Amino acid sequence: DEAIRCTGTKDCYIPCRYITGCFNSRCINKSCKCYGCT
Repeated sequence: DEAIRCTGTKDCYIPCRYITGCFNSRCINKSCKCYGCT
């Protein structure tokens, strides 16, 4: 759709691990940001 957003930090892990696959992620302005793998 448009960007990726998150209900909160622990919700963001879902589309991060679904899209990016890797876990290391953060919510900013309700928007997910994955760094990639650790």
